[PDB]
Amino acid sequence: DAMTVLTPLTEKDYEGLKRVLRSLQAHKMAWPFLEPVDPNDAPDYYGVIKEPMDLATMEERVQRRYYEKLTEFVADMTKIFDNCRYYNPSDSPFYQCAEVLESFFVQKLKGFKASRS
Ligand SMILES: Cn1ncc(Nc2ccc(CN)cc2)c(Cl)c1=O
Ligand SMILES: [Ca+2]
Repeated sequence: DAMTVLTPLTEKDYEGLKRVLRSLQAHKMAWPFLEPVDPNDAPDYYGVIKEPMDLATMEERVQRRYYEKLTEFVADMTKIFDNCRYYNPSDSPFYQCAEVLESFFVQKLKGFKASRS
């Protein structure tokens, strides 16, 4: 909505962002996304995926107050899942993790936006 696009993230907001990030990191199906993709696990991953992203990179950015608006936090998180569904076929375990964990992220994001008032 309006707040998501326009309102700068505060320290109070960042407590909520850390909580969302921690809940995804704790999720059983987040295991493929905790750390940057290992090129030795994924042939030509870094020649195919132009903007890699992972939850540890996101954790560093949250710690550093990298994000000015919620939209940018959402865009990084969306990269994790969109990258995975582009690189992997739809029957891959990685792809299935992206489906589950994105739906979880959307639930938690909705709770974050509601409590932002
Ligand atoms: C193509 N590809 N390859 C790997 C991967 N995640 C991952 C993370 C940790 C381990 C254990 N080292 C193994 C796999 C993802 Cl998400 C992906 O899209
Ligand atoms: Ca995308």
